[PDB]
This record gives sequence, C-alpha cells and structure tokens, in this order.
Amino acid sequence: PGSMSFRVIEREPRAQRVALQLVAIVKLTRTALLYSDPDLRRALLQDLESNEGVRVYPREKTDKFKLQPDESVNRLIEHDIRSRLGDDTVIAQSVNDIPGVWISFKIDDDDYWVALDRDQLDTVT
Amino acid sequence: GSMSFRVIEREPRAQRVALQLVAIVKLTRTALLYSDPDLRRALLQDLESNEGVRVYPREKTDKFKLQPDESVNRLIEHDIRSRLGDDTVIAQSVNDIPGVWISFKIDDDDYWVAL
Repeated sequence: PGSMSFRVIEREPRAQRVALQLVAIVKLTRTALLYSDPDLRRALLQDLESNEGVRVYPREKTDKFKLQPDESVNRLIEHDIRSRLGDDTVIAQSVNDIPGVWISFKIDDDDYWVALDRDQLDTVT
Repeated sequence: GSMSFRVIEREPRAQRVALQLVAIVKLTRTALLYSDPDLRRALLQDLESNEGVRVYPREKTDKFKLQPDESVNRLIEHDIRSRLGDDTVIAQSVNDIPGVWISFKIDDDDYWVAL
C-alpha cells in the first residue's frame, strides 16, 4: 500500500457517472428513433420531451454552436462520452443560441442533436 | 446537525443507481412502445448488443427471486417504484439467471429488462 506516489482519486468517479448517463440518453434516444413506426414518431418525440426532457433537432450545416467551458471536469466528461459515442461527437453548451447540453448523433448519413435542459454539463439528473 | 430539522439531515437522497435504472427502463420502454412491429427484432438486438440492455418477454410461468431484504435495497426499490409504478417487479434472478431484473408492461404484453 504505497507511499511514493502523489496522485489520489479526486472527482473522476462523478465524471464517469455523468458521462455514462449522457451516453445512455443519446444511445437510447437514437435507438428509439431508428426503430420507430413513422405513424407514431411525433408521439415518440413528444414522449421523450415530456418524460425524459430530451429534444431532438436536425443538425444542419448552417448550425452555429459554442463548445463547453474549457474546465478540467468538462474535459473529462467529454472524454468519457467520446470514448463510448465516437471521437467526432460534438458536445456543446449552446446551438443556434439556445443554451443546454447538446450532443450530436447520426442515423446513417442524417445528422441530429440531442438537446437537454441542463445548466451544466456536470449534472446528475 | 443530527437532531436538527434540516432537509439534508432528515431525508435520504435518491440512490443514483435507482435513478439511472429508472432512466434506462423508461427509455427502453419508450423505444419499444413506439417501435415499428417489423423492426422489433432489430430493436431488441440493438439494445442488447449496443446498449447492454436485454429485453425478454415476461411469462406467467417465470420463476423470479427478490433482492436481499436490506435497508439500502428497500430504498433503491422504493425509488424505482416511485418512478416506474408500484406494479414493478424487481428481482435478482429470473428462471435462475442472475441479474438486475426489472419488469414493465405495454398493453397486454409483459416484459423484463435485465441489466
């Protein structure tokens, strides 16, 4: 049980909690939409909004967005998310001047956002 | 503080494992609820392979075993049922397969999620 080190566990377990939760929301939202009945898809999207606070927007070439504040916790959360969703995942604090937690996804060649009503990326809901 | 009337001193926090399990079940149930019937096999395969979420039919003949009756488990179970419904079965095994087993229902169809 060693005395020569200096590094100790700090806040990393919380970052993992937050990240794995966000990864679940994005993956399950994508899956729900991918396999949805087209006749029920509006209802699905309303259900996600009302019961999970998840909004789905098309991701357009004309979208502007702002990256998360470059703080150490945010870097760790983002890194943990990208480990599961892919390097090219875009994670933002606002898109088209709407604040939130914004995470990109794709279905084949169609691009989307998941938008969550959260003041901070470092949030456990 | 221990004898005081402050919220933080008198009420246990929601177990994070419980709220996470709730979110997974809610989303899974949502995916299934609005799914295209011809895509339900594909959906179930994707849930298992890509999200680690295994959905099975729940049959009347299923044997299940309840979680150990310890105070933490009672609080987790209470937090799950307060969000999913009091009809929710929560089990440590179904048909002698260990796991975190949580039931849900859509119309006349009963299901398990194993995590």
